[PDB]
Amino acid sequence: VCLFLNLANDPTIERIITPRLALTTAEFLAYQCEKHVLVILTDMSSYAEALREVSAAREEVPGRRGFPGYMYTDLATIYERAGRVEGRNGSITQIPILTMPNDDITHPIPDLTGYITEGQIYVDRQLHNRQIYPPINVLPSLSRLMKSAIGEGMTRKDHADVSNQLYACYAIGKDVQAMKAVVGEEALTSDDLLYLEFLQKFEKNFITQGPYENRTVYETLDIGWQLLRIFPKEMLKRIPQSTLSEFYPR
Amino acid sequence: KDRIEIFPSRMAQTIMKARLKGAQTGRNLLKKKSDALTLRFRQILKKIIETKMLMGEVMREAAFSLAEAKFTAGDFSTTVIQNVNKAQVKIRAKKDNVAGVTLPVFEHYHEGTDSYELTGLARGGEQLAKLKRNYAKAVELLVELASLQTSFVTLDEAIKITNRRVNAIEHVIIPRIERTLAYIITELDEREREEFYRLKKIQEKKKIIKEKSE
Amino acid sequence: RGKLIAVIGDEDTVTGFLLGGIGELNKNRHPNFLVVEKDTTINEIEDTFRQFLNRDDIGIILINQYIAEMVRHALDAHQRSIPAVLEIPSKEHPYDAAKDSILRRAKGMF
Amino acid sequence: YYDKHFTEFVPLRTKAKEILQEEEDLAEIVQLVGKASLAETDKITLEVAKLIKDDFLQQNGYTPYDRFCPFYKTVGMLSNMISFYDMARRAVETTAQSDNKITWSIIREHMGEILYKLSSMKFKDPVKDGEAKIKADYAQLLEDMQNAFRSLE
Amino acid sequence: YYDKHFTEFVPLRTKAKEILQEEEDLAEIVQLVGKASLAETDKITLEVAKLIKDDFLQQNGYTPYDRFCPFYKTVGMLSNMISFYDMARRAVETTAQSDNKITWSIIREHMGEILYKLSSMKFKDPVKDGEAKIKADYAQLLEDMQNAFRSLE
Repeated sequence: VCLFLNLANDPTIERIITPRLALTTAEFLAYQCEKHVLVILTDMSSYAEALREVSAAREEVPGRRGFPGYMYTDLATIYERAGRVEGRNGSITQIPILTMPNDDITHPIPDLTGYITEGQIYVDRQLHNRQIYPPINVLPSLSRLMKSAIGEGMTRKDHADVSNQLYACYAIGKDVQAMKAVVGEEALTSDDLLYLEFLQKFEKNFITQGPYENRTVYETLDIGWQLLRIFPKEMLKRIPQSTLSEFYPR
Repeated sequence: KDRIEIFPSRMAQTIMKARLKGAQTGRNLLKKKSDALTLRFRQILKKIIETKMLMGEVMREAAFSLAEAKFTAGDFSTTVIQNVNKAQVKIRAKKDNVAGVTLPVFEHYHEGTDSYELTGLARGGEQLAKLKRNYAKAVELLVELASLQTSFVTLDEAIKITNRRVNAIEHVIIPRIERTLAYIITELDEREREEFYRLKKIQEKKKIIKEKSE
Repeated sequence: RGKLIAVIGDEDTVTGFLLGGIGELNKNRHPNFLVVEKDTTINEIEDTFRQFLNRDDIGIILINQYIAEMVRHALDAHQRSIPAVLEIPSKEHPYDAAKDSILRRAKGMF
Repeated sequence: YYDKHFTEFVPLRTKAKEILQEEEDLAEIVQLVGKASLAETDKITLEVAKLIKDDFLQQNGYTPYDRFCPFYKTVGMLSNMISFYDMARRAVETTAQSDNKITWSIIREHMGEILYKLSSMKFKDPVKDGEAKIKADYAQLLEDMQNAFRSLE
Repeated sequence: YYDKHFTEFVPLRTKAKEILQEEEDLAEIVQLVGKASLAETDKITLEVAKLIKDDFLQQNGYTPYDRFCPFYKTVGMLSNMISFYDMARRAVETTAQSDNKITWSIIREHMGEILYKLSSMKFKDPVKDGEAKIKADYAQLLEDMQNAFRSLE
């Protein structure tokens, strides 16, 4: 790990170069030394605030919601210094982390960021108040590149199938839970109860992890199957029969 | 009317967005209530259609059986009508918690008090016994029949009331919230512009003052 | 215990049900039924129907279809749930179908 | 600190947060459906959460009893209210799908004086009354609740 | 001024405002309910309020009869509209608890000619028909209404 700390009481201009130094290092390590670098930029919202201060120092007229008119290209300047390059075995990835002012995803900071990034993780509040860690809500999250990240030769054959089925099962379980609140437990059928059981055990076993348990991709998929084997084969509509026959039993 | 008439502000944006989310959630939860009531209604519709038809056929058999009892006994109806004191069958009220709405249903209750023993006319006891059984069946069907009908009427009112509320959210309340929110957003951008104008002129006036000093 | 079933109908209809074990006298010696003969008038049927609606111990009332036609205004005028009223075919009148409350409530049924 | 001195606070804190959040979600639907359909556990959450909101999270800071509530007392109050929650939840879920089904209404009628005592805990008045006694008094409430459910089950 | 020259104007002005405000208070909820929960006294407000809105508050300024509305005519025709309101509201208030309630549908069919005449009251052409004819016409309609209620109630 190469760690850069720019403190809240440190010079606000230094906060602007900090992510530039982090990426400058990442580019050296990744592309010149043939290795894969994960770059984590924490509290880009604090960067954006420092950037607005620099704009004021230049006596520039503020743009939308007080931010510089060039905030778009400035964020792209940082964000896009990543990815793979031809002829070299290194790479840079990024996980920018952004605080949503007033918890409004419409705010220019998460809006201008998301508009030029590929999907989102999206951490919720309800999951936190329910004392679930990590508090990540899988329904509003998206990784547009997951289709290329996973599959035979990269993770496991069934990766894509387990993900798609779990997503549908969780979304349905939430839908059944909403129904339960209206009609009661006795008004539910057997399939609805399976989706309710999945929802409760999915969050408790699959999503809830703890900060010191490291679950590799293969254990994560195996845990997924433990949740999927709640259902009989006929209800797992999004998993091809070939995948079920190999992985479903046992 | 067209808007909730909340003065444009960032505070209004937060309230309207939360209000919109609430209205949308209520719409979906009430829609689920309606769907649950509709399924039971439709299942109850089929049950009532099966019952009413059967009731006809059962009365056809009971009426014939009565004629048979009459053939043997002669005029037993007079004794039965005059000599009445206690019932063997009574009906208990039960509640059917079909959803948030609770519907009244009747339930057959076989209280057990013995019926009149009649062998006085031609001793036609076997025909009277078959006749009792034929009507006993009719009584149980009719109880179910009413019970289904009462729960059904209460549910049909429940469906129309729930659907009317859902329709109002969709056609009256949300459109109005969305118009209010769009109004707020537009007016706030208008305020941003006039602030931009003033700040730009301030920057230009400062540059003009600086030129004069040179 | 809870509720009794009252019957307003012809001689055979009432007799059959009474043998069916349904129907009894109240503590005031009133009967929860009426036998409707050719000499029975409209006021007697209507007043009886109303009183059954005014009794808290009755509820389901069983009436012959031809009778419901005679005092039809009273059966549509009162819309509640205690007085669930079922209309049945008499020994000679044919099977009911038309003017049935349920067939009217539901526009998807025969 | 909490695990060193108390060992009980951290897990009580976790459960307290779960109950308050569960109540908000149940409140959203109850305002819509009027409690027409609730699980027995859901009814307990709503009523214990009201116990918490009114008799734990609410205090008159101008009274001798609530001018300052010492931490040992704050955790004492929460410990008993959650202990009630777990015992009430166990009783209704343990006897569920059986003959002698226990519900909250049955619990309130069986051990109603327990809720009276729980709602009165804010009044033990520290400094006027002693620390050792207040802790002993809260222990008595826990013992009474435990015996109340034993006789109910 | 009004007390010196008219007297009747002020209580009529107040009643008219109360009717219009009550109608607005109802319209807000009626749009959502569908006119299902309305009492007979409320339907009278809603329909008389319509009477006021369509015939009293609006006028076509490019006609020989609405080009000018002398004040005495405005208060004259308002008196009749309010007098109808009071007679219709009393008619139901004194009968709703009896063995025959005068609902809107009964008064509407019995007095349908009055409701049309009330709407025609604007078409008086003060230039062709002077004060004497307008007052006599308005007075006659008031008597006609009063007689209709006597035969109705």
